[PDB]
Amino acid sequence: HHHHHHMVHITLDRNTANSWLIISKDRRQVRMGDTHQNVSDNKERFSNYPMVLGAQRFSSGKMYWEVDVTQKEAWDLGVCRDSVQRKGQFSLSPENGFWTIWLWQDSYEAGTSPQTTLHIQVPPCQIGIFVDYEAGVVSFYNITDHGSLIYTFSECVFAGPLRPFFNVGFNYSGGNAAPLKLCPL
Ligand SMILES: O=C1CN(Cc2ccccc2)CC(=O)N1
Repeated sequence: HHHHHHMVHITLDRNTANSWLIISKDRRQVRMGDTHQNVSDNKERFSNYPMVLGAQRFSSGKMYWEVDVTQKEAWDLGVCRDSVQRKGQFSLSPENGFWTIWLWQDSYEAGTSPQTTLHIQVPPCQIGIFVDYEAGVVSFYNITDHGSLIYTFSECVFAGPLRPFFNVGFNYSGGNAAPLKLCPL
């Protein structure tokens, strides 16, 4: 791909984070904490899952960023509407305002409803995410495999401002403690 020149500097929004997440000082890394991280509750925080939003809101244009997923067993990545549900149980789907892919139990899937199997020969250590607002496109790229395409959501109905979306996943196994990191431009 040749989307690198639309690179944007993403930072994480503390206020949206599940209360167990630890966001680095530079707001570029996030990981699962051992316990509750001693923050007050608020209506923005994702309550049920280890999720956080980027601070940036996009309503036009083309945007690109990259995320490091090295040594994780489980995670979700993509974009979502600013108005997505924060509290309780929900599925990641375009009907609920999410355009995402994930790793879970040694398989990669796109967050369609129902979910779509992805075909990845080279497990990625870094993921590229491209959003074309006007075109209604969200695409995912395997940076470890020379930028190969993972998945394209087309005919997207964003229906609002978009925010970068992250889920570090649970760490029931003791093998998923590693952070998500926003990679430098
Ligand atoms: O990885 C974990 C975290 N988990 C707490 C938790 C629940 C809901 C949302 C965020 C955090 C408990 C557990 O058993 N392991």
